Amino acid sequence: MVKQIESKTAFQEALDAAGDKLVVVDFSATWCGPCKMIKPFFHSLSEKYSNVIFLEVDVDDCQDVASECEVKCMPTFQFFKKGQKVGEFSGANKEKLEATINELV
Amino acid sequence: MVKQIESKTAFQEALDAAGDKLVVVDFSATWCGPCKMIKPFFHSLSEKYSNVIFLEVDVDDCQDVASECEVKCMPTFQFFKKGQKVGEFSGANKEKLEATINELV
Repeated sequence: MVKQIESKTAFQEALDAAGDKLVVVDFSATWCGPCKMIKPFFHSLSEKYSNVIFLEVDVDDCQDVASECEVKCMPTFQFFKKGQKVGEFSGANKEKLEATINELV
Repeated sequence: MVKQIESKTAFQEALDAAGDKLVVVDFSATWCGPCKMIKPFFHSLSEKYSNVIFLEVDVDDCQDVASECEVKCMPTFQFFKKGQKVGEFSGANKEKLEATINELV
């Protein structure tokens, strides 16, 4: 379902264990009200799509991974296929989230 | 110079002590590399303009004030005149920062 990332090691290895699957990462934070509003739809998507991997990084716990991926706005969704970043956008837009997933799967 | 805000009380009272002056607030965070890149220009502006008040809120310490002002991206600058928010933008753009200050002074 949604995998909670708590280190750079786990981020790196999960992208390595994903194989050829799409990985969608949600960069969220506690003070972000839109990030709270979209957490249930984010979790529903992981159950709807079994062949996509869904990760969550709270920028406050993983400030290193947050600076590396150059997160600007809350929430940000970055999309990875074989360790290459293939997409990214900011904002809690549910249609575009699922729309981009269906584009990169 | 740049006043460090560490509570909702200090945010509220500084906007109250500003009187009729412009207050520019910098919503920053530790993991934000652009927020680091623009901190010296932010501090230079407080010395250049003695008749404007310059505040800094780190969103990680003041998560309440951060949710209330509905901060989305790092950094955000919100502009206040007599407690009314008169402007806001996101991004570490130095010309627009100073350009908006000269517009609302």
